[PDB]
Amino acid sequence: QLRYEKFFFTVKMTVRSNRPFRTYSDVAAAVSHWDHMYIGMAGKRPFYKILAFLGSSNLKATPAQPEYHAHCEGRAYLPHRMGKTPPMLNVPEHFRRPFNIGLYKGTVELTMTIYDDESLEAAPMIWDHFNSSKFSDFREKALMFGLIVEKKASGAWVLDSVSH
Repeated sequence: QLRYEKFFFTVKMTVRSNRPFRTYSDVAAAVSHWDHMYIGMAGKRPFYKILAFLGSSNLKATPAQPEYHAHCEGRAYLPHRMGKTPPMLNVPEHFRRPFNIGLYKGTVELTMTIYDDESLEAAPMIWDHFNSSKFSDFREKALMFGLIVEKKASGAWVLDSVSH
């Protein structure tokens, strides 16, 4: 049941916090609120989770109240075992929710797009966009977003399933 979904993706993220996050763990805890009362395309949720995770890894504090931004775009393959994925249309969805994780509270705003790519031309593995994927603990970080990843034979991470 192992598959490789090829897709185009765009993720625009803005995180607003009362104070600067001290660790990536804080950033992940906040960004993972993006799909609280989720009403987006069910079939796309696993992928959006990945994109939110990716965006969170590339958030940068706006030059010179703290605000963070990330914008990531491209094509990639995703190895997973969630079964055949329903067709994915190029229809942008928006997710704007609040978060309160202790010392930090604010909001996360994500506009994402993901739709099937048939280009059949060389496309990198989504995981390769994650610098943190080169370590075994990438597992723990992915789980912060409700993602269960595992590395099969010959390395390479595979999205086994969503935790919920």
